[PDB]
Amino acid sequence: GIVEQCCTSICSLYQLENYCN
Amino acid sequence: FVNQHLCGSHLVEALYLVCGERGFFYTPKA
Repeated sequence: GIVEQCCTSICSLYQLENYCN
Repeated sequence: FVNQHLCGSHLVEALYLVCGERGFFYTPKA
């Protein structure tokens, strides 16, 4: 999930937007 | 500012800025 993708590795806008409602 | 390691309150704050009035969900174990 988001921690593995953005914390443990480097995140992207593409991925952050996956978590907006 | 979103292309780096974002953990804890730093991640939550990025989601707040990016998602704006849509809001978001933060699920650190899913």
